[PDB]
This record gives sequence, C-alpha cells and structure tokens, in this order.
Amino acid sequence: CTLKSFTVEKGIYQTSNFRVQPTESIVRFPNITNLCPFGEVFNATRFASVYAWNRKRISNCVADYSVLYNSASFSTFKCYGVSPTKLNDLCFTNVYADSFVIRGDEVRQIAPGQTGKIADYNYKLPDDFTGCVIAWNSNNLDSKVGGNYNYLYRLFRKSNLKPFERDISTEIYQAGSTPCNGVEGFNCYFPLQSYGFQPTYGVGYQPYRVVVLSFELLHAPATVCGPKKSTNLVKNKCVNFNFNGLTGTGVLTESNKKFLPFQQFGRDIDDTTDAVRDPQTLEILDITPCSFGGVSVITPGTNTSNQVAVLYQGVNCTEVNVFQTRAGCLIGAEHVNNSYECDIPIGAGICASYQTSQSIIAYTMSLGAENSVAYSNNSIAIPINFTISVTTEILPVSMTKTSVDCTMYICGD
Amino acid sequence: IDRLITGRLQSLQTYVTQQLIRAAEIRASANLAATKMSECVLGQSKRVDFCGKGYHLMSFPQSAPHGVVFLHVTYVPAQEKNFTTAPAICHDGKAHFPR
Amino acid sequence: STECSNLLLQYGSFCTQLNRALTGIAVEQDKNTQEVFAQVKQIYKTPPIKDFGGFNFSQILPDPSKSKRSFIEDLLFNKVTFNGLTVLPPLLTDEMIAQYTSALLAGTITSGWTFGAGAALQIPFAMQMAYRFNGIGVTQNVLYENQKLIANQFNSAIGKIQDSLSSTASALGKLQDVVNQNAQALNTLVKQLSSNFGAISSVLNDILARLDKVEAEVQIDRLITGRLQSLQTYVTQQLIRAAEIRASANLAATKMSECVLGQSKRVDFCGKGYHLMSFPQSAPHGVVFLHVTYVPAQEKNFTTAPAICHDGKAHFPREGVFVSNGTHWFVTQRNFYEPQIITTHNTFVSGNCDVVIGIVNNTVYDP
Amino acid sequence: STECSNLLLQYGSFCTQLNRALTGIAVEQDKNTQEVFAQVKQIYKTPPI
Amino acid sequence: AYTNSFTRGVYYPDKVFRSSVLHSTQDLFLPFFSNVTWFHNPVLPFNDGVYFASTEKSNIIRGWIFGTTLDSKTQSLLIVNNATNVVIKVCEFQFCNDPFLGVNCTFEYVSFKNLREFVFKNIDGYFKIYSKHTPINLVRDLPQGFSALEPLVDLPIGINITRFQTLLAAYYVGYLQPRTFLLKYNENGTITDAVDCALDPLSETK
Ligand SMILES: *[C@@H]1O[C@H](CO)[C@@H](O[C@@H]2O[C@H](CO)[C@@H](O)[C@H](O)[C@H]2NC(C)=O)[C@H](O)[C@H]1NC(C)=O
Ligand SMILES: *[C@@H]1O[C@H](CO)[C@@H](O[C@@H]2O[C@H](CO)[C@@H](O)[C@H](O)[C@H]2NC(C)=O)[C@H](O)[C@H]1NC(C)=O
Ligand SMILES: *[C@@H]1O[C@H](CO)[C@@H](O[C@@H]2O[C@H](CO)[C@@H](O)[C@H](O)[C@H]2NC(C)=O)[C@H](O)[C@H]1NC(C)=O
Ligand SMILES: *[C@@H]1O[C@H](CO)[C@@H](O)[C@H](O)[C@H]1NC(C)=O
Ligand SMILES: *[C@@H]1O[C@H](CO)[C@@H](O)[C@H](O)[C@H]1NC(C)=O
Ligand SMILES: *[C@@H]1O[C@H](CO)[C@@H](O)[C@H](O)[C@H]1NC(C)=O
Ligand SMILES: *[C@@H]1O[C@H](CO)[C@@H](O)[C@H](O)[C@H]1NC(C)=O
Ligand SMILES: *[C@@H]1O[C@H](CO)[C@@H](O)[C@H](O)[C@H]1NC(C)=O
Ligand SMILES: *[C@@H]1O[C@H](CO)[C@@H](O)[C@H](O)[C@H]1NC(C)=O
Ligand SMILES: *[C@@H]1O[C@H](CO)[C@@H](O)[C@H](O)[C@H]1NC(C)=O
Ligand SMILES: *[C@@H]1O[C@H](CO)[C@@H](O)[C@H](O)[C@H]1NC(C)=O
Ligand SMILES: *[C@@H]1O[C@H](CO)[C@@H](O)[C@H](O)[C@H]1NC(C)=O
Ligand SMILES: *[C@@H]1O[C@H](CO)[C@@H](O)[C@H](O)[C@H]1NC(C)=O
Repeated sequence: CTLKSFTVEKGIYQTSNFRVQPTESIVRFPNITNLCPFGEVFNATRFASVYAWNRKRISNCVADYSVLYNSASFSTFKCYGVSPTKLNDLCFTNVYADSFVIRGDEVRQIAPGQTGKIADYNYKLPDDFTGCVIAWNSNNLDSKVGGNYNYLYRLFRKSNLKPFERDISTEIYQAGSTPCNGVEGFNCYFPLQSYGFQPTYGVGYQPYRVVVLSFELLHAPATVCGPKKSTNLVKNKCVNFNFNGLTGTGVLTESNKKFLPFQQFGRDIDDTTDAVRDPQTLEILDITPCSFGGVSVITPGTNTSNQVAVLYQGVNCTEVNVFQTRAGCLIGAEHVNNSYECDIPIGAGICASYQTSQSIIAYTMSLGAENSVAYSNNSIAIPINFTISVTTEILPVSMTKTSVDCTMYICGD
Repeated sequence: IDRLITGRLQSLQTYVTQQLIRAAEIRASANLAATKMSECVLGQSKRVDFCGKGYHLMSFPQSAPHGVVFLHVTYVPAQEKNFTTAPAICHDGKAHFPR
Repeated sequence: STECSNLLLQYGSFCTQLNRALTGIAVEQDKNTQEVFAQVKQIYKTPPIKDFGGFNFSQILPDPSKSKRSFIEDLLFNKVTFNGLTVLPPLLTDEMIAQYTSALLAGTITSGWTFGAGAALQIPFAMQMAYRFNGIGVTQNVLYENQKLIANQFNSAIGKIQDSLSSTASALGKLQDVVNQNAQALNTLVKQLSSNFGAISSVLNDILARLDKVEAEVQIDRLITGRLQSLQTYVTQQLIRAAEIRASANLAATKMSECVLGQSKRVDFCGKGYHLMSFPQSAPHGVVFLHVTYVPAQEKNFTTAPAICHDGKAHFPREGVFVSNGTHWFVTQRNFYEPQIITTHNTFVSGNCDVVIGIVNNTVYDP
Repeated sequence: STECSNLLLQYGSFCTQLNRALTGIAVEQDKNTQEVFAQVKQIYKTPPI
Repeated sequence: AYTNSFTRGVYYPDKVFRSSVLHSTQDLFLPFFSNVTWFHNPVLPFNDGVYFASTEKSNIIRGWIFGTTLDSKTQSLLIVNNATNVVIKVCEFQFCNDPFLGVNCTFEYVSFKNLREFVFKNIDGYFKIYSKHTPINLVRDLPQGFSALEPLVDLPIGINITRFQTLLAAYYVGYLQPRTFLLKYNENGTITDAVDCALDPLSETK
C-alpha cells in the first residue's frame, strides 16, 4: 500500500512512523489556599433588609461553587447565562454576592427582566443576567413573636429601578393630588414598610434569606477563580502532563538540576522545555520525549518470498526473533555470527539478506577478505601473464524534457 | 479559489525548485560523461581508475536511452611470481642501475 | 494535537514529499562515504617488522592500544568537536572507515601503485620510491645516493604535521564548518516553532483553549502554513547543501584513485611540487590526504645551448639539457644538477650546424 | 514602515536567514576569484628586452 | 544632580531556568552607561517603568506611592515597610502633600553598608517588583559591577500609573526603555553578565 503496487522489489522501505502513546494524564497545581469566606455571605446571624441589600465584593481569592450547589440547605438554587456545573472551571475580574430577607411568596421576583414590588422598588435583574440565585426559609431566624417589624422593604417609589440599582433614599411618596410638605398625609406615604414576620405564618408570608451571585470580567485581571484540581504524579512512564499552565507529553524523571527559588520551568538551547518544578512538592523533574521513529520493512522482494523483517529506527526494544541493533530494534531477522557483503543496508555496520527453509538474517558487514601482503626487504613480485578486461560504465546524460504551463496547471479553462 | 491558487502555486514552486536542483545533478554527470569521452575514447588516460580498473588500453561508446555506456578495455596483470631483487649491481667498482 | 493533524491532511502530498527528499539526502551520505573509502578489494595489512628503507610510517599506521586509528587520525578526531527531529547513524562506522584507510595505506606502503590495477604486487619501499622519482623525470640513482637524507626529510616532515594538528582547531576548518552549518540549520528549524505566523498564539493548546472550533481552525491554519513553509525552507536548503558535499565527495574519491592509488602528472592536484605519493587519514565527516612531493630548493645559473656542433653535425640531448660551468660543457638531467660528459650515447645527431639558432662549437666523446 | 515591520517579526527567523544566505553567496565570489587568479606567489616581471 | 548607571539594574525577565547559555531578550531595561538622577521628596514621572536604588544603614526610606493623580480622585498604590515587613494597599488615599514616617481597598497584602536596588513596571494590569540587596564601599555613586535583580511580587490590580513619590538618605532614579540585551547564564542558572545591544557597534557585533 505504501508503494501503490502488488509487486515489491528487494529493499528497505519506510512504511510508517512509530510513537509511544501516553499511558495516562497528569495535572499539577499549587495547594488549594485563599478559599473565599462564603460563611460571611450565607452563615452570618445578621441579615439585610431588602431595600438596603448588603453586597460583598470578592477579589484576589478562589471561590468554590460546588459547596453551594451540592449543599442540601437551600430551598431554591437557580442560574442564568451559565451552567451551574461549569462555574468551578471559570475565572472573573470580580464576583459579587448580594444578600437580603423577603417573604417566601416574593422570591420569584428575583429573576431576569421580572417585575413587582420587590423587583421594581428593591432589587432588579436584567433581561440577559449572568449569575445565580440561592434562597432558603429563615422563619426561625428572621420572624419573632409579636412581629419582627425591624425588617423593611420599599413599598413606594417614583419610578422602577434599573438593573442592579441600589437605593436607600428616604423620599416620601405622593400617591394623591396634593403635595407632601416632606411628611406623610392623605395619600402621601413614607417609602419603607415591614412584613411584621412571625413564626406562626404560612410559608408564603414566612421570611426567606436570599443571595444573588453576579460575575464580572474585564481587561482588568481575572482576580477570582474556581478551585484547581490535581492528580497524583507518575515518574518513569510516557504521560500526558500539565504543570500550572504548561501542557506537554513526555517521560517525567527525577533530576540533578538546581533551579533558583523563583524559577518554575527549564529550557534547552532550542527553547524546548526540558525540566519543570512540581508546584506541590518542590522537586525538579526532567522531561524527555516519548520514544518515536520511522518503521521500515526489510524485504527480499515479493518474487522470492513473503517473509519480512521490521526495523523500528532509533527505538529500543523495551519501548516496542527480536534483536537490538545500534540503528534500532530489529524484529523477524535472525542474528548471524558470520559476515558477508552488505545486501540490504540497515546502519551502524549492520546489513540483512535472505539465506539458509530459508529466512532473513542480520549480520555485521564484511569489508573484504584480509590479506597480509608478503612484503620483504629484498623481494619483488612480477606478473608472468595478463588478462585483457572489459568493464561497463553507465552514466546518465539528460532528463526527459518537460514543460508545465502554470496558467493551466493552477486554473485550467 | 484563492485557497486553491495559493496551494497549487506552492505545489508548483516546490516541483520547479527540485527539478532545478536535479538538472544540476544531471549536468554534473553530463560534464563527466563528456570528459570520459574526450579522455578515454578519443585518447588513452593515465589517470588511475578514471577509465576502468587495471591499466587502461582504450574504450568504446555505446548509446543508451537518457545516457551513455563506456566499454573500458584495460590490461590486468594476472600470474605473479616472487623474485629476489636489488637497486643496483657492482661491476668494476661502479654501480649499474637498470635503464 | 489530533485536531491539527486533521487540517494538515488538506495539504495532501506535502509531508510525504519532504520525507522522500530528506531520505534521498540521507541515503546519499553512505554512497559518498563508500565511493571515497571502499576503493580497495581486500583489507591489506602490514608486515610485522617495519624495514621500509628508513622511512617511518608509525604515526600514520594503526595503533592497537586505541578504535584502531593512527596517531594522526586521533588528532583529527579530537580537533573537530526532538520535535519530530531524528539523526540516523552512518552505514560505515568510524571503526570501519579506519579499517579502509588502514587497508589503502598498507597496500600503498607494501606494493606501490600496483594494488589499484589488480593484485597487490609487493616491492621494497626503497625501490618503490626509486620508480616514483623516475616518474617525475629525476633519475633513480638520485634516490639511492641520497636515501638517508630523503628518509630523514620525510620523517621530519611528518613530525611537522603532528605539531601543526596539535597546535590549533583552525587546521580542520572545512569539517568544523560542515558540522556548524548543520547545527545552525536545525537550531533555526526548531526556534521557528516559537513564532506566531500571525496566529493569536504560537501554542496550539492555548489556541484550542481561547477559541471555539470555527475560530480555532483559522488560527491553527496560520501555524500550519508557517510551520510547513519553515520545513520546506529547511529541506530546500539541505538539498542545496548536500549537492556541495556530493561535489566534494566526488573530488575526494578522485584523489583516492589518482593520487593515493597512483602517481599524478596533473599539476598542483596533489599539492605543490612534483608529486611522489600521498597517504589517506580519516577525519570526522571527511578525508585528509598527506601529499608527499619533490620540491627543488637551491639553484645555480649556467650558460646553455640548444645543440652542439661536432664534425659539422648538430648534436641534441636525448634526456636532459646542455650547460657550462664557464670552461667546460656538460649534459645534465633537468630537475637536479648531475653533469655528465657529452657523448654519442647521451646525444643524437640531426642535420648540419647552419640551421639551429644559437648552436655552440664543442666536442662529443665517442667511447 | 514601522507598522509593517512589527507584523514581519511574527514570521520569526525567515528574514535573518535570507540575509545570511545572500551574504554567504557574496563572500564566495571573492573566493572563486582567488582560487583562479591568486595561484602565483610572487608578482613576476618580464625583462626590458 | 546626576550619576552614571554603569552596568547596574538588569533583572531576570522570566521564571525560566537556563544554564551555561547566552539568551537574547527584548524588554523594558535601564540602558547601560545611562544617566540616573541622584537625590538626598518630589513627585516624579513613571514613564515605561522605574529603576530605583538607595544606599542605606539606618532605614530613612520606608516605601513608595504610585498612581495617576497620586491623590484621592482614583485608586493609588501605597507600599510601606511597617518595620516588621512590607505592607501593600491600593486605596484612593487623601494623604499628605509632604508624606513621611519619623526618623477604596479593592486589594491589600502583607509580605552606609547596604545598597538596595528595585525595579517597578506595570504591564497588562500586573504590577511587578524586582530587587537585590548587596554590600558597598562608596556613598556618592552606584558601584561599578554586575548582579541581576530577582522577582519579589506580581500583583493583579489593573490600576493606571503615571507618577510616583518616595516615603522618607541618598537615592537614585532611572527610567526603563524597550532594549534588546544578551544575557549570560552560568552552570547554576544565575545571570552573570550582559550586553546592551544598542550601546555601541562592538555590542551590536556581540
Ligand atoms: C503542599 O501540601 C503538602 C501536604 O501537606 C506539603 O508537603 C508535606 O507533607 C507532609 C505529609 O505527607 C508533611 O509532614 C510536611 O510537613 C509537608 N511539608 C513539607 C515542607 O514537607 C507541601 O509542602 C505543600 N506545598 C506547598 C508549596 O505549600
Ligand atoms: C641539501 O639540502 C639539505 C636540507 O635538508 C641539506 O641537508 C642537511 O645538511 C646539514 C649540514 O649542512 C645536516 O646537518 C642536516 O642533518 C641535513 N638535513 C637532513 C634532513 O639530514 C644538504 O646538506 C643539502 N646539500 C647540498 C649539496 O646543498
Ligand atoms: C665553429 O667551428 C666551425 C669549423 O671551424 C666554423 O666554421 C666556418 O666554416 C666556413 C666554411 O666555409 C669557414 O669559411 C669559416 O672560416 C668557419 N668559421 C670560422 C670562425 O673560422 C664555425 O663558424 C664556428 N662557429 C662559431 C659559432 O664560432
Ligand atoms: C455554614 O455553616 C456550617 C456549620 O459551620 C458549615 O458546615 C457550612 O459548610 C456553611 N455553609 C456555607 C454556605 O458557608
Ligand atoms: C535499551 O533499553 C534498556 C532499558 O532502559 C537498557 O537496559 C538497554 O541498555 C537499552 N539499549 C540500548 C542500545 O538502547
Ligand atoms: C557467536 O559466537 C560467540 C562465541 O563466543 C557466542 O558467544 C555467540 O552466542 C554466538 N552467536 C550466535 C548467534 O551464534
Ligand atoms: C611469495 O613468498 C612468500 C614467502 O615464501 C609467500 O608467503 C607468498 O605466498 C609468495 N607469493 C606468491 C605470489 O607466490
Ligand atoms: C619511528 O618514529 C617513532 C617516533 O615518531 C619512534 O618511536 C620509532 O622508534 C621510529 N622507528 C620505528 C621503526 O618505528
Ligand atoms: C642567477 O643570476 C641572476 C642574474 O645575474 C642573479 O640575480 C641571481 O642571484 C643568480 N643566482 C641564483 C642562485 O639564482
Ligand atoms: C642571444 O642574443 C644575442 C644578442 O642579440 C645573439 O647574438 C645570440 O645569437 C642569441 N643566442 C640565442 C641562443 O638565441
Ligand atoms: C547626562 O550625562 C552627561 C555626561 O554624559 C552629564 O553632563 C549630564 O549632567 C547628565 N544629565 C543630563 C540631564 O543631561
Ligand atoms: C487606564 O487603563 C485602561 C486599561 O484598559 C485604559 O482603558 C485607560 O485609557 C487608561 N487611562 C489612562 C489615563 O491611562
Ligand atoms: C554552583 O553550585 C555549586 C554546588 O552545586 C557550588 O559549589 C558553586 O560554588 C556554585 N557556583 C558556581 C559559580 O559554580
């Protein structure tokens, strides 16, 4: 198939390339540290009134969402613009967590482009939000006997809030046809009002704690990321690998190199990365490439036999009758103790031939018969007779004259 | 079409470059065959191994498609025998050397 | 990257014709090496006792304590010094090349020009030099009368080769240049993997992480285009560089035949002076010839004439030229002053005196 | 042009190895000329007669 | 006042080990044999980046301030040794017009006989610090010799910088330029000599 023929003449032909494939994948990153303190967002004893909603900004930190989505604690968990399963792979310039208390019936207002007293007067999300919403019943935390009138929401406003607009202005609202003079009156009202939460109420009037998570990315650096996972480390085998950002594939091994305390990678003269520091245990590993080379088929020609030998050029038989030549691992040829003229050349003094039920044999080539010339101080050899000899010599003198019209080769007609 | 022009033009430049390099290899062989014809066929070369092995007597050209064949005729000494030898001989006190 | 490999298929035969080209260059290097060194039919070897007329080859013959290289070949082997890349071994090892230079040298020393023309016919080295002198038109007695002087001048001249080669690496500049150009070409070929070629990054896994499939494919095709142009440039440059080495191996194979295996009449082909013989030594990726030549070194002026008159006949020299010390006329060989009396054996008659422009009146002795 | 020069650096070594190839051919012409003519050691003169 | 830089102010350009090799790099470097400004504080430009050094034995110089305004309207770096170790903040400070120590917070962090040398540069929103501490035998000027500056910190903060000032006695200021240098790495992977390729025709040849 390589030669596009059903007959093959005597020779050595490269039919393929061999390459040791990676046995497994390694990933290494630093010890998981500076985990963000989500207990300030979700587990604080205090919580905010919804008009004055308390925002946390997270920066220069690693934020796990898997603790948030795996926890059974939440009466609702939702996400917009992002898959909840994908969150832990992402990085952002900032992450925001917005926290407040509302009645259980009104939690549905905390959604993209939605409307109502909580949405339009307290906390608003855009028609294309990127983020998540998390909520739980807080009746034992935020209700009190006699009514916890200390929690507040804006019942009245002049106009709807913009997306993410925060507003703690005390502006008195005029519903009637007569002005307020800066105080309540007939159809004039103070804007902030209470549910009066009690433990006995039905679930729609019981308080819920609510958290909204929002994500931001800029040309300003990605200061927040999800946690980074790592595997065990495997030495002395061909492996796919990733150390920090550096992907590669090679045989990782222990090394004598002494990097300075700030250095993380080592390079060859030809830029090629040739050592790495493991970020968890600070050892220096050499990288050496997984074994590769041409595969050649040695054949006495399909006229004489269907036997072949295979040479894996530069490969060692550990990586792949079987015989280790200095040219590479040779398979199917019998090693022979004699020597002959070179029939099919292999390399580094080795040749192969088909010889005595016959088989392929591989041997060190013979340069000629040895001859100690019978030299002496006072003796000469003179020829008594001759042969006239005729020697054929062939020389090529010309190619077949060819022209190619490039205007027609590139684009005929 | 500009992807096809870009690929077919690079394909043809690759061929023309390797044919220019191969034409120089064939010219170097035609300059050698022209030299073997002047020195071996039209003459008798003293140049060792130029016109075959052994001491060269003459050679003959035969044509072949895209080439030439020389039949180099040479003298090879065949049945050697050992003798004792000397650089000179003394006669009447004077050294004689072979002419 | 299997994603890149599936785009590289759209370029068709290109990766096959680059390997077919470099395989032709690699297979040619063993033909170059074979045509220089493998000119000997049998592996000749030297007699045990070194009675070569007082000439001393000990520094160019094998040393069995060392590979079996000569003392000079061990100077020559000291003074020259995986992104899919591979280096293949030569077919003939450096030990096999040293066996061929040993066979060529032991045949040359023990049998002269004869081993290039049939069987090696042994001849004493003092007589081999006599026929190499007689081949440059210096009469063979000029060797045997000066044999100790000539042997000491040869033994001394080989000593200066050892000193010259011991003193500097800049002796072997042509071989170190061939090594340096192949390293410069490969470091260039690998450093070109660091280039963007207009893509968003030089690293495929960075492209594949930043971009969705249809955009990543366009950035990868810029790296494929630039890396394929980078490899075609290397293969073209190696094909041109190999053609220069083939022209040099054809010349080294011609100096093996015409100039080690023979004696050359060709002026300044086998070093300056009238050539006597030369000796091959192996070197890393090359051959070194020690060309031995007769150089005339002190001269004196003489009055001269094209013919002499005798009994009205004009006499011309058979071999040589007529010269006078000022009072007497002699005939000498041309390349060394040995004057002989003018006789009917040293000279030949042709015609009367009156034709020749500048003939002189003298006497021919008839024995 | 500075705008083009900054784009050409993204093609890496190509431009340096073209200058190096033409510089090697230029230096060879002075070698070719000295292989032919500079074979004589001394500047010989003919006599006035 | 002014002094010669000599060969001072080279730093390791990347976190890569290289050994027994010469490497050619283009980066913001202080040019060899350039002028550096000498002082015994003013607000100073930042340009492409700053080399800073001082000769000390008594801790007269405590830290630095960096920003666009260097005052209140927008965020600004405040970097100070608290006499235990380095402290860093980036707030929109409304601090003094002659700031000293005695002889909003989007990020915050905690870490003559001496010449202390530093390099500050700000690229794609990361603020880089390099340094070296070394002995000396002269007070008036930077000592002629070579020793490369190693990295300290690498801060993702995104803040624009065009001016700086030094918190208070001999110190030196020089401005980085986009230059090509050839760097010599020894067997242990330290930079041990360098060539400023634009300096003179012999350096271009090297
Ligand atoms: C990353 O964490 C590991 C595990 O704690 C640290 O390695 C050592 O682990 C052994 C237990 O197997 C402890 O007894 C040692 O005290 C740990 N430390 C050292 C210095 O040996 C490892 O050092 C950590 N790496 C970083 C960069 O923090
Ligand atoms: C011919 O030239 C040679 C140069 O080698 C001369 O030989 C040297 O002669 C001196 C005495 O003058 C000896 O000490 C040396 O040992 C000789 N050299 C060697 C290699 O042995 C020689 O004398 C000259 N002869 C004439 C007639 O001029
Ligand atoms: C050398 O000697 C011959 C023989 O004596 C000279 O021959 C001349 O022969 C003619 C014959 O008619 C005489 O008339 C002359 O008298 C002879 N010459 C002399 C000088 O006597 C021949 O000329 C002489 N050649 C030279 C170069 O001196
Ligand atoms: C809240 O507190 C409990 C008890 O300390 C802890 O197990 C849980 O992980 C915390 N959850 C969050 C969301 O912080
Ligand atoms: C082949 O590999 C094995 C295992 O590393 C080693 O023992 C052997 O020496 C190698 N031989 C060659 C010629 O590479
Ligand atoms: C070749 O001969 C040697 C003699 O010592 C022996 O060690 C070796 O096994 C032989 N190999 C073969 C293939 O016969
Ligand atoms: C010449 O003589 C030697 C010693 O007797 C012998 O070894 C050698 O074979 C002889 N050669 C020929 C061609 O007869
Ligand atoms: C030849 O010269 C060497 C020194 O180069 C010397 O040791 C040796 O004795 C000389 N003679 C012979 C016959 O080797
Ligand atoms: C030979 O003759 C010329 C001209 O008289 C003279 O210059 C030269 O010195 C003479 N001697 C030798 C040894 O050439
Ligand atoms: C040399 O020149 C002289 C002077 O012109 C002349 O007399 C003589 O015949 C010439 N001799 C030869 C050998 O040409
Ligand atoms: C710059 O260097 C020169 C000496 O080369 C010096 O005279 C001058 O004061 C320095 N400062 C300025 C700003 O020119
Ligand atoms: C500050 O840096 C940002 C980087 O995106 C840039 O948009 C802005 O123009 C810069 N402002 C100044 C005054 O440099
Ligand atoms: C390099 O490190 C070795 C210890 O591995 C140390 O002996 C040597 O002094 C260091 N410095 C140099 C310049 O080699």
